[PDB]
Amino acid sequence: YTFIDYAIEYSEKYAPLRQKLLSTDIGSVASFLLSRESRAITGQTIYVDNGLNIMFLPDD
Amino acid sequence: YTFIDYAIEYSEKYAPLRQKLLSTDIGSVASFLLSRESRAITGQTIYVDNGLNIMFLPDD
Amino acid sequence: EDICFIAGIGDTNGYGWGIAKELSKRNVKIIFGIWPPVYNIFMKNYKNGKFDNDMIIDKDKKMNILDMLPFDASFDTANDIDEETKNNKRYNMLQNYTIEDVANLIHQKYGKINMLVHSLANAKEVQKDLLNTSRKGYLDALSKSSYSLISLCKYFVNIMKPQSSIISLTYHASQKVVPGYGGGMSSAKAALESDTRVLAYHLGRNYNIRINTISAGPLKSRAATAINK
Amino acid sequence: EDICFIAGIGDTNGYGWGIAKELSKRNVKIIFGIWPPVYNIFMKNYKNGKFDNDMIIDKDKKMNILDMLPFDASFDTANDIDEETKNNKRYNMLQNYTIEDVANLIHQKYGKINMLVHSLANAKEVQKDLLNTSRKGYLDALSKSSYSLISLCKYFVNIMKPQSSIISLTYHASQKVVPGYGGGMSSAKAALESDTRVLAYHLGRNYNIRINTISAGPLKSRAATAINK
Ligand SMILES: NC(=O)c1ccc[n+]([C@@H]2O[C@H](COP(=O)([O-])OP(=O)(O)OC[C@H]3O[C@@H](n4cnc5c(N)ncnc54)[C@H](O)[C@@H]3O)[C@@H](O)[C@H]2O)c1
Ligand SMILES: NC(=O)c1ccc[n+]([C@@H]2O[C@H](COP(=O)([O-])OP(=O)(O)OC[C@H]3O[C@@H](n4cnc5c(N)ncnc54)[C@H](O)[C@@H]3O)[C@@H](O)[C@H]2O)c1
Ligand SMILES: Oc1ccc2cc(Oc3ccc(Cl)cc3O)ccc2c1
Ligand SMILES: Oc1ccc2cc(Oc3ccc(Cl)cc3O)ccc2c1
Repeated sequence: YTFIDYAIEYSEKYAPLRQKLLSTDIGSVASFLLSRESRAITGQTIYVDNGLNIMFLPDD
Repeated sequence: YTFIDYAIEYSEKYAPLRQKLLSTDIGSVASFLLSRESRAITGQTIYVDNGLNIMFLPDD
Repeated sequence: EDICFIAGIGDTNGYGWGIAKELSKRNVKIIFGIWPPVYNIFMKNYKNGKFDNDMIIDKDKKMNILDMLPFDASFDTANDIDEETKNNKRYNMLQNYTIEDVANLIHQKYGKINMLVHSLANAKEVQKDLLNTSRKGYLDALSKSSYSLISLCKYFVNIMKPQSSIISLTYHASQKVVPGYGGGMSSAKAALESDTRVLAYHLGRNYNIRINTISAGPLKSRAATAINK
Repeated sequence: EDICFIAGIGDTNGYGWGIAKELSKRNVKIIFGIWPPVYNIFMKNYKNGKFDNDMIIDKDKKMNILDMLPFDASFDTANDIDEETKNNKRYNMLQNYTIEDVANLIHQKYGKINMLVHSLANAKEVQKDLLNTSRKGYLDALSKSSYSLISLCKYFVNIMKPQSSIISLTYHASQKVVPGYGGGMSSAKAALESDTRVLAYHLGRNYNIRINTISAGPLKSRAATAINK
């Protein structure tokens, strides 16, 4: 049922935070990185994925 | 002249961003992570060091 | 007066829109860069109020779009437009849609900006696995999805103020293998993330400008639906 | 009402103070967790107005400190306190300074909080390179600098509201070698970063709580000087 539906399904079941990822979640992070508030951050890859990236083996 | 003076001087000469790192610089980022504005970020190590960590070989 | 150019918007279902919505929440003027092939269809949907609800900023505010310009990240300058695209129905009634032209266009109408967002990707062969992706497809993916960021910076840095900031979107596929994310997208994202570091050095030392990239999770956007796997 | 507990503040020259200052910019009540050895010196100075300037938040705002409590991150509960420190000239007259005691203390006076900052580190043998650090000094570094975070989480998770956030400070010496960062501090930061991930899993799944760690650059704090190398 399409690649994206698998990823979203997997992300909502195995990520540390089991919540729906909204485009505005990335939006608020973008907004912060674009402001002077983050003057000391540069050349970084910030993960905004409910933490899925830290998992290795899934629970179920 | 101590380790910290070497660390600071080296950071202000080779970091992608040449400027003094203030305790408030980390403070503003810590503020973002502690608020709901970062609801989708967790289990991460965010670098606030003017980008120093991305360097390998110093310029001169 | 913060001005932000968001390159890579064709609708309200992607991240670019989520980014614009959150920015205007903080009163920053937004300029959209729309891919020519869907520019008129976008303006049409915009004019008939199809995005009206999508523009209501939580706090009862209305999202303020300064301008919407046709923009194609695969063309650096005017003399880069080939006759095939030069005659295409979608690009005919449009002009000044190259990275350099829109940079000048924006500078001329609104002056210097201080925020830039790269939120676009393109891979003709995303449906084929890396092994069967062709050289033409692979390079097309890098050209449109990776190099486009470098060209944006090179040309836009001239119309940006010191201490400006730039971001782009990437996917973890560049670091760990995700079957289905083919055609060189993974390669392009890997180049994007590395280029971000290198560009951070140059833009940081020469202009005191910052650049970072966000590695987002899955979002059922229009382009996402495309990836059939 | 946002309430943040900052563990690790003995002066205004550290990161804890910079974090506190910035938080008060957003109007969050700050609760300080001071190490007993420097508690009296801190209070004495605070009261004698030796930090009045340091408490000025640009917009005239006066940093609002809700409470100041003695806190020792090496003791989980009251029966973990050995007699020697129990009767130490600096601790003897204080009470409820263990991790579990400050959680209950904060809970009984202010109720549930929603922000926790781990801003402390400690290594007796920091002056010795990793190769020549003793098992005792090494374990002491991991106990104070790393475990303290896990223990803070275990006890504070019951006084924290859902969707609360936790952060700690780390240093790049955990990933790359910096000679001079001894005593097992590099080891402690490696563990801390790793534990931040494992905890993000347990806290996220069970309590809807987030936890991240900030890898900061060099700051000439009081402790930074202890690194005689
Ligand atoms: N959706 C996700 O699950 C996901 C996850 C992580 C990262 N990303 C990244 O987010 C970014 C935006 O993607 P999205 O998923 O929101 O989808 P999206 O479909 O809204 O965005 C892609 C846009 O790029 C534009 N485009 C293609 N070629 C172009 C060109 N030559 N010039 C200008 N515009 C061009 C298209 O008009 C389209 O609107 C991409 O970089 C993508 O890789 C997305
Ligand atoms: N200053 C830097 O250059 C630098 C760089 C990167 C990371 N960090 C991190 O920042 C954090 C704070 O350090 P800082 O450098 O701002 O210095 P700091 O001297 O203000 O912080 C250390 C504090 O921890 C407290 N402490 C020690 N043992 C304790 C215990 N058992 N219980 C409770 N408190 C105890 C001390 O009172 C002291 O105030 C540390 O975790 C450190 O690793 C600092
Ligand atoms: O021609 C193409 C092919 C694929 C694409 C994927 C995109 O964004 C993503 C969608 C989903 C995921 Cl999991 C990652 C992405 O980068 C964006 C544009 C694309 C254009
Ligand atoms: O007993 C000790 C010994 C060393 C310490 C170093 C600290 O913070 C840092 C200071 C400078 C740098 Cl570069 C990194 C740090 O983690 C903080 C507390 C410490 C306590």
